[PDB]
Amino acid sequence: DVIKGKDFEITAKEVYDFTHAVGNNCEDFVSRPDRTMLAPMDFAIVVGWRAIIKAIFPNTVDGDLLKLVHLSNGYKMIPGAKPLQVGDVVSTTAVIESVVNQPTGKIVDVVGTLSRNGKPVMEVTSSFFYRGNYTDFENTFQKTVEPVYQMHIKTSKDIAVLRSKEWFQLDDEDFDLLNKTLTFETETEVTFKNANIFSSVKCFGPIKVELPTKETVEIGIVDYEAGASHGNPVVDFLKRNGSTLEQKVNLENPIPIAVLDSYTPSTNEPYARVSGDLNPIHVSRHFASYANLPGTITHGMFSSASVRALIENWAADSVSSRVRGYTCQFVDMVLPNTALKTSIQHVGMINGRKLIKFETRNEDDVVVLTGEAEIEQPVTTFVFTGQGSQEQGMGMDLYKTSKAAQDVWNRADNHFKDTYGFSILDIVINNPVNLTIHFGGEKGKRIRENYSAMIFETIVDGKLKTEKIFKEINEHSTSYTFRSEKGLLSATQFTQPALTLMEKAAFEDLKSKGLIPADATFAGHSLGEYAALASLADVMSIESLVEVVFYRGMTMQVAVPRDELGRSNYGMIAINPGRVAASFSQEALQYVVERVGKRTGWLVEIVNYNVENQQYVAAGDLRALDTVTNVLNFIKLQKIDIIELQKSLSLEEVEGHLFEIIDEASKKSAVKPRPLKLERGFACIPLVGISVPFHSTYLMNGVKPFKSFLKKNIIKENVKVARLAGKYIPNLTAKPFQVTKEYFQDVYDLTGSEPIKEIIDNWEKYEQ
Amino acid sequence: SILEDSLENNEGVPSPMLSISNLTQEQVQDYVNKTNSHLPAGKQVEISLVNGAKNLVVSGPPQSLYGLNLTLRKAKAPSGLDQSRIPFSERKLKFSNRFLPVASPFHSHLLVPASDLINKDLVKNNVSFNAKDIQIPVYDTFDGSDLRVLSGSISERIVDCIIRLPVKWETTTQFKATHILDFGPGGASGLG
Amino acid sequence: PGSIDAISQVINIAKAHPNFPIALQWTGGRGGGHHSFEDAHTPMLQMYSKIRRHPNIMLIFGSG
Amino acid sequence: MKPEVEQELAHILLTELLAYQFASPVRWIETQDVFLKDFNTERVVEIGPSPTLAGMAQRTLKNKYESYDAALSLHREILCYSKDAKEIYYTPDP
Repeated sequence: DVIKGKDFEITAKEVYDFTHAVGNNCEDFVSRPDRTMLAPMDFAIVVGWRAIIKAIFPNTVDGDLLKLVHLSNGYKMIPGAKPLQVGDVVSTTAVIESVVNQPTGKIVDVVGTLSRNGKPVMEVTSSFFYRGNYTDFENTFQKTVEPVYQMHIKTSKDIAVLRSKEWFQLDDEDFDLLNKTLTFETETEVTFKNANIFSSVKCFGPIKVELPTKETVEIGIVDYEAGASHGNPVVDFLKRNGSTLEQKVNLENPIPIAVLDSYTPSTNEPYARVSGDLNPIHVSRHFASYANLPGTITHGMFSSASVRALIENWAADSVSSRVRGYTCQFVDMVLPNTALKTSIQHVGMINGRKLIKFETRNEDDVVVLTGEAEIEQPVTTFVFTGQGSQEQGMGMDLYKTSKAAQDVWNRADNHFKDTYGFSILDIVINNPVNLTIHFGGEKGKRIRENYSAMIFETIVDGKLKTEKIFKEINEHSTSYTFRSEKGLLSATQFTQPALTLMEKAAFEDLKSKGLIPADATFAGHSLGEYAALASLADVMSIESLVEVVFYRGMTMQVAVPRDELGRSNYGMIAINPGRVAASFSQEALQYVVERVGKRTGWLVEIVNYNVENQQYVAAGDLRALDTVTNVLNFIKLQKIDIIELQKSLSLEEVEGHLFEIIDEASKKSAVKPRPLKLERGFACIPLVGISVPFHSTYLMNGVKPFKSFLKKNIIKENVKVARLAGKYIPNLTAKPFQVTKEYFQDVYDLTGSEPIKEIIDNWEKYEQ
Repeated sequence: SILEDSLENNEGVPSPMLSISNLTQEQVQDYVNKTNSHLPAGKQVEISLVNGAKNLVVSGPPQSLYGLNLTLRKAKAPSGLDQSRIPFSERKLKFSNRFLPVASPFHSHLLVPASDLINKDLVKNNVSFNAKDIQIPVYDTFDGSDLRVLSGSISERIVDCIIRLPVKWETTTQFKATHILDFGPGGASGLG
Repeated sequence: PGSIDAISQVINIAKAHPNFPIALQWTGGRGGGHHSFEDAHTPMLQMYSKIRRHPNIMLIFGSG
Repeated sequence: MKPEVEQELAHILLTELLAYQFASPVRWIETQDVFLKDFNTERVVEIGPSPTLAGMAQRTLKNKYESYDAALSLHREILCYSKDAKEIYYTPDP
């Protein structure tokens, strides 16, 4: 039966007493002006002690309490739960998990669950030992949480064998197990009746299938039950016929953190008073002596909180918040006034937390304590790179070493081969000058239709001007050919997949080594925002990604009128307001570009706002770019402080003042040949390559064909809100994703979209 | 982490009282005003001792004093820079700064709370100082004045003079004399 | 002397023979001909006390 | 708000942001300021071929966070997957 504890308000002073009892001088627990006092995760034991200890008392668990022994105790914080505070009221619930008779004695495993305001806050684990010879078997039982077993249903007999077992029980028997991956999250509940023979064996858990998103969905149940068993058949099966997913991942080499000197208290009364452990063994010599102990043993719990403090200080840099898991094995006993070198290393990772192992030895060099702790990484933010820096062979090394990498690339490379007839791995591995697709046999023709259905839609005044992206591919084409004098790896339709892929692969290796923090925030730069969304939120399959990203590139290549030699009427310029003048601000570059915009009736807009007062990028009409680049050159050699002329003169005054400067430079570029060649400036650099004015208002007509393409590839069911909310920084908005009336409006304001406008307008769709 | 860094940068072991040498009182107060800009009331640092000309002592929480320490670390210059071939005016500030040996933030807002409590305690024991009884001038730490010419409690003054108010050491050593005798702690490292 | 270290050198030549007159002609950076990157007041303001504990040093300000 | 409802909404918001990102400009300066100052990131990690967005966030720190960082005693660490493998994977030399 569950043991209910008592409600417990954490007084400011109960904390003072406890911290000082175990010797934890962390500032998070000391009353400071303009901060609420925090309570040590150690304090959980003070709250739950009575609920927990009660568990070893019943008559069915007959033990000699004077020979009782503490084996271990740990605290686990349930994710999302903030630490204990001075204000909090805490309900405690102690369930006794496993009570088993062993050769040497009786073992009782207890579990506490400290809840606060309805929600559970942290779990406390204690296991105690009554030494002796027990036959109590009728009052013995064991629950264990089996590891997750992964199983790769590859063949047809595989699926047959699984259907053969009566415990394999899925919802729709018609489910196509062929070629899926199953996981088995199992709990096995056992009751003993004899020395080795089980009385009963239950084994239950959900069966799940991997999605393309790599999410896992419930498919059915494991449901086993047996009396007079001898072993667990289900687990044995899964052991031999599967692999065991362990969530811990070692580092390459343990990394030493520190070796610290500790000391046990002069008397034990101080700890006993704060903790409620009035066990005479620790305080009264005649009881200690009656139980045949070396003396008045120090509270094993003290050493727990004492050592923990060391881990807290040196491993978490005294950020109480960071330690979310700690556990402790009481190897041997310690007398008061013993010295304790305890050492701490960084051993591995788990789910973004640092796995930390420690070992405490005494003066006689005997191990007394050993446990581990999980500690949060520093606030992490991931930024995903956009185009421009792609190199041949990029991230191909990682393809050779990491399994995560191979799966990402290979899934993609396959999709590309089978639907467009090229290998993205090849393009990346050896930058090919040219590349022809061949629309060969029945599969050749399948491929070419996927080329033939490439559409670029263009909503122009209500009208939808759609064109084939691949003009030439038709029912009589035998092949198409992509071209590039340099190498196709630097042609965006391939560049984008290559980048997205390299990144998504690299991130999934990091994820596999358990290195990704849970609450990490992420953002991507133009292209990288798809890689970012894919990597952290699994918003789309690996194939859906390379697809979207590949079309995004074909789309860009076609949205601009082109020459015979396929030349562009547009381009991008990378500006540095710093180089023009130390005076030349951001409002100054904005102002200047907006005037040369309105004046010449051409097209210039600021496209990239990258680094304040340092890195900007403008796109648009090549002629307008040649004006701004020259207008700028002038203002520099002229030393024109526009912040100063704005004070001394009027709006219309300085307006006209540069309207004149503009008009003398604008004449010069209009009179230049067909596709003007942008040249360098004092603060202007031409972005060689770019030909589309993207991230301007220019691409406003090519939105709604892509807005359908995206909707056909980013399914509702793969958008898990919490993965994005507060962590995802878009590019349109520069503010963290929130699904609020507030946010929705800002988007409309920056874009004007029907789907949005209705939603803002009738937000009270609240109730289902 | 802080202790680590503060150590490999030849500064002290972070404490509640930092001492900055070869900076104007104005200069020092400038950097502190900057540092304090970014902190909440309860974490702010102030000048505690104006021990002398370009010798000062800032005081507050150790961590926020460490922050001041960083903002300073960039403004200074390597001691053996040899700016002997640089024209005087054009040279860079060379100056010393180190944490002092003390467990508490004396002469700071951190202690104001204990002011009234100490006095209430001083009364509950025999202690008080009547100006009648003091036989020779006892120069006020802030005023430079005599403590005898005092409307209120002399006890209460020297309490608030140690706990909350700065020490304008040169102005409190206004007097003229042939000889000063140092009975205070620390041989030649001491106040004398 | 023209440097703070240079002055300190002279002070040492001074202890050398305490009974011998040494004219420490402290020049500045604002003098004629040969030069110095040194200020005319700082060095003197800074060395004065030590210069003055040697009776054989005849302190002479020059330059400007 | 109902969970399924939140999804449905949050979904279309996400797709909107991505569609129109095409036209609107890239507010990276504002973005960097969100995670640099609002979040106070100590480990900003760049996942890309070379360290471009990194030196971007580095300049930004010198240009604006000069003082903020100092006072608030926050050590920031800027890492590129490209060049800073050791520091990301926690695998050093001796």
